[PDB]
Amino acid sequence: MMFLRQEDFATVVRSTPLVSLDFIVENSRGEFLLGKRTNRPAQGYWFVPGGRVQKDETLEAAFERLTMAELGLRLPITAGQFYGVWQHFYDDNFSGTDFTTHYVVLGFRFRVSEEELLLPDEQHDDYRWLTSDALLASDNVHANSRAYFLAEKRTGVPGL
Amino acid sequence: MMFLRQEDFATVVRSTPLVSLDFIVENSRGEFLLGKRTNRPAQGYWFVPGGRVQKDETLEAAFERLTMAELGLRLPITAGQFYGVWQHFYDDNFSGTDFTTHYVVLGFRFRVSEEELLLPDEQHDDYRWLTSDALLASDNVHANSRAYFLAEKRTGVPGL
Ligand SMILES: Nc1nc2c(ncn2[C@@H]2O[C@H](COP(=O)(O)OP(=O)(O)O)[C@@H](O)[C@H]2O)c(=O)[nH]1
Ligand SMILES: Nc1nc2c(ncn2[C@@H]2O[C@H](COP(=O)(O)OP(=O)(O)O)[C@@H](O)[C@H]2O)c(=O)[nH]1
Ligand SMILES: [Cl-]
Ligand SMILES: [Mg+2]
Ligand SMILES: [Mg+2]
Repeated sequence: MMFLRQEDFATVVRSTPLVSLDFIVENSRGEFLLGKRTNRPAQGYWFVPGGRVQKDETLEAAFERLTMAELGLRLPITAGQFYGVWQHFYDDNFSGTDFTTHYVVLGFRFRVSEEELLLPDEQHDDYRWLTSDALLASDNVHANSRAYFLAEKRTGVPGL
Repeated sequence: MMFLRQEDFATVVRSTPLVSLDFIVENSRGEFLLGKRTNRPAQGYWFVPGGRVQKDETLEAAFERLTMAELGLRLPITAGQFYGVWQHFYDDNFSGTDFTTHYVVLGFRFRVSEEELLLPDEQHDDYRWLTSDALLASDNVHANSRAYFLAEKRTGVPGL
C-alpha cells in the first residue's frame, strides 16, 4: 500500500514501467464493460477498467482494491481468469503531455451480474456493455482495449 | 530504453514495483543455472539470472538485452517458455537497507549449450549448474529461486 504524492508519481512515470491489472468484464448477454475515461492517458476513449499495483502491494490485494475502486464490487483474484501480460505505451501522462507512460499489464477476465456492480464516476463518465464485434469496429474504443479481442494481437502475449 | 541515474533508480525502487524477467536456464544434461549474487537484494544467495525492464522498453527488447547482459548470449523472447508471473519482496535494495524492493517477475525457461554462454562477472562471482532436486535441497539458493522448481506462488500458466 502506497499512494504516491504527485511529485513522486511524476518521477516514477517518467522513469519506469507501471504495473497494472486490466479487467475484461462480461455480463449476462456476452457483452464487455467499457468506460469512457476522464483521465489521461487514453483520455476520452472507451477502455476496460484497470489500474496500477502499488509498492509492496501483492497482486491479490491489488485485485481486491482495484475491483472495488473501478467496479464498486470487491472481488478476490480467484474470481479472475488470468489473461496474459500486455504492454501499453502512451505519449502522455496522468498530469500532462510532457512525458510518456508505460504499463506492463496483467489481464483478467470474469463474468458478473450488472446489478452487483456499483459503477463509480471518478475514472469514467459513462459505461457501456459492448459486443466484441461492436467494440472492435469502433475507433473510440482505444486500440489497447480492442487488442484483448483480436486473435492476431494475442499471438506472442506471455500467458496466452 | 532508459538506464536510470542512481538518484532516479532509488526513487523508483522506494516508490513502485519493478518489473523483471527471470531466466530458468537448462543445459543439455537437464541441470539449471544459478549464480552467486554480488548485488543486493538477495546478496550472497544463489539465484537464477534475471533483471528489470526499463522505461519504454518492450518485453521483446528487454529479453534480448537481459539474456545478453546476464548470460553473454543474446536470445529472442520466442526462445523462452513463459513460466508464470511471480512476486518477490525484499527488505533491502541495491543501495543498502533504507527501503524495500518489490518485483513483479515474468519467468522464462529455455535450454542452452554451456559452451555458447559467456558468463559475466558483474552480477555473480560464481556459477553452478544444479539438478532441480539439488537446488531445492540447498538453503543457500534463495527461496524465490527455489520456487520456480516447485510448485506455485505462481500467477498464470507455464507456456505450451
Ligand atoms: N498521485 C497519484 N495518483 C495516482 C497514483 N496511482 C494512480 N494514480 C492516479 O489515480 C487515478 C486512478 O488510478 P489507476 O486506475 O491506477 O489509473 P489508470 O491507469 O488511469 O486507470 C488516475 O488518475 C491515476 O493517474 C499514485 O500513486 N499517486
Ligand atoms: N543505476 C541503475 N542501476 C540499475 C538500474 N536497473 C538495474 N540496475 C542495477 O544494475 C544491476 C543489474 O540489474 P538487474 O539485472 O536488472 O537487477 P537484479 O535484480 O539485481 O539482478 C543491479 O546492480 C541493479 O541494481 C537502473 O536503471 N539504474
Ligand atoms: Cl550443455
Ligand atoms: Mg483505472
Ligand atoms: Mg540481474
